[PDB]
Amino acid sequence: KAKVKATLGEFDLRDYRNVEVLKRFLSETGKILPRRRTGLSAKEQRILAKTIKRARILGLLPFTEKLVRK
Amino acid sequence: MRRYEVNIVLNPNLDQSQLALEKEIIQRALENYGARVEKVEELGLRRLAYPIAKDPQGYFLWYQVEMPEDRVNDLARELRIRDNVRRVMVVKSQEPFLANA
Amino acid sequence: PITKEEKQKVIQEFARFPGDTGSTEVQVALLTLRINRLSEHLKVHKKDHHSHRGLLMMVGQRRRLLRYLQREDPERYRALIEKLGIRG
Amino acid sequence: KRQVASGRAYIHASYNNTIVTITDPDGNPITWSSGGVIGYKGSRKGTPYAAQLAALDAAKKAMAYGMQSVDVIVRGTGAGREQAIRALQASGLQVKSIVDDTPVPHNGCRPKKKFRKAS
RNA sequence: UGAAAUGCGCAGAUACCGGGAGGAACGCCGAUGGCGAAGGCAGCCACCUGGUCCACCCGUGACGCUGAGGCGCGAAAGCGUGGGGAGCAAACCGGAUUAGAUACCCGGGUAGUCCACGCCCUAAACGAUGCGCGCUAGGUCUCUGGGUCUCCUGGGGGCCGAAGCUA
Ligand SMILES: NC[C@@H]1O[C@H](O[C@H]2[C@@H](O)[C@H](O[C@@H]3[C@@H](O)[C@H](N)C[C@H](N)[C@H]3O[C@H]3O[C@H](CO)[C@@H](O)[C@H](O)[C@H]3N)O[C@@H]2CO)[C@H](N)[C@@H](O)[C@@H]1O
Ligand SMILES: [Mg+2]
Ligand SMILES: [Mg+2]
Ligand SMILES: [Mg+2]
Ligand SMILES: [Mg+2]
Ligand SMILES: [Mg+2]
Ligand SMILES: [Mg+2]
Ligand SMILES: [Mg+2]
Ligand SMILES: [Mg+2]
Ligand SMILES: [Mg+2]
Ligand SMILES: [Mg+2]
Ligand SMILES: [Mg+2]
Ligand SMILES: [Mg+2]
Ligand SMILES: [Mg+2]
Repeated sequence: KAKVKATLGEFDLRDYRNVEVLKRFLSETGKILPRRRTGLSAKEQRILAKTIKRARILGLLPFTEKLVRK
Repeated sequence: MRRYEVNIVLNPNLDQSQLALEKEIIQRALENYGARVEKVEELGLRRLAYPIAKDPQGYFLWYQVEMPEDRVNDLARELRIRDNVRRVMVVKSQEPFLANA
Repeated sequence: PITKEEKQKVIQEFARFPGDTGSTEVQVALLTLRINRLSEHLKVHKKDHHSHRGLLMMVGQRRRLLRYLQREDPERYRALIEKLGIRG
Repeated sequence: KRQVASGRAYIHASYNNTIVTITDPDGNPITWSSGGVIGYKGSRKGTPYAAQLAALDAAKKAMAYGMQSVDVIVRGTGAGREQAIRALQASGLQVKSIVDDTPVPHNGCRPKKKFRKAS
């Protein structure tokens, strides 16, 4: 569909507290989205996943969700 | 000293009595390990993505700090002895990598 | 680690003249520094075999430099190794 | 027995059987059925038709407790699955939501030989 | 499970919710990707630590390459001592299948798989390709530096291919 990167302005993707931003990079099942979807550079996507994994331990982001209407 | 970032998550059902007592048991430990405290933040209450310690929310501290590296694990050990202290995550500071200019 | 104040101090402390950053005497000096940090680290971390290779390379490269020196200037050789305490 | 007007339908599709269990909205089971509880035994419990009948049986037993609507929650892939769902929907019993909640390791325990195959 | 049976279940199993213990492994990210000399390395954090790339062209002044032997590393399985043991599982105990079935399938299950220390030193340890250096068209995709950032210039991973080589 349309890339998640393209729907945002600047943002520090080292920022493991900005759950508002971070959360659009997760799927409806709280799974880290692949680059095909996130629209990221390899290097960026590496840094992302790292800080997504931080948010998660902080309690700020989900490790999982359940799929609604299936 | 390296520059670090100390996230603490607290029990969301506290009152000035303990909350403020915790916050200084913290200051004592931070100080007692050599932690100068630059910036500090406190968004405080917030909705967790999954329950921590049976409870659906958490109270969020965040401290920027400079301090001696040979102790930073020791400090972290001390912080979580406490019971209303639920998550401690000490993290090296980092230049903000940004995206989309 | 080895911070550049620590390191600069070791370059001054040797260095034939002001500005000598390369050269046998300095190079051996720096290597001797790291070898010692890294010998210290493995005294505890017996299992850290990967690091231990690093050591072998450093050691050989140092031994290689000193071979060179002792051949060119047998004096400032005896001076260097005495000043650092080694290779006996 | 008690009157509960809505609660959960928990479908457990597996390649060997669908088992449908119905509960109050706190998760305590009211009734339950399976391919075995219907006539079937052995390989036939696996069928989608077995699924329909169990879904329907367990929905009937549940309307005996005056059940009106359910939150559906599916787990496992299995022949009977969308069939078990389609049953509930068309059973009188009203289906508020449907939710896949199939449990999955964040790779953890070694599988049995049969389920390693992806090795 | 092809179909079954052994097996577990009215000492109440299965499915469902709540609490607790433990062991082991880290899903998405994840790649045609990265790192390491090889073996090999994957949740997150901190400390300790090895390698390596680019820019400046500042320093030393051939200090280089290779390397019998030596020394060290060396997947799995295996061994010793002591822990640990959730799941999996040689052997083994059963159920099927079969003409038979010391197997393939199902149900159990010990060593082991896990940790520490000490052994073992093997492999389709494979790129089945010794290390180092110079030289000889390009095109295309990718990881990672620098620039005057359309394009240029390093380092690394692929694909097609000049000259040439090859049974
Ligand atoms: N995950 C921990 C790390 O693993 C390494 O080794 C340690 C651990 O992995 C290893 O296992 C620990 C053990 O500490 C402890 N006594 C029992 C505990 N169950 C184990 O836990 C750990 O290993 C197992 C392996 O799956 C799992 O629990 C989990 O992956 C991990 N938490 O034992 C080692 C020390 O007891 C490194 N030594 C170190 O970086 C750190 O302990
Ligand atoms: Mg069956
Ligand atoms: Mg439970
Ligand atoms: Mg390999
Ligand atoms: Mg020069
Ligand atoms: Mg000169
Ligand atoms: Mg070995
Ligand atoms: Mg082994
Ligand atoms: Mg043993
Ligand atoms: Mg048998
Ligand atoms: Mg078996
Ligand atoms: Mg078993
Ligand atoms: Mg090749
Ligand atoms: Mg190239």
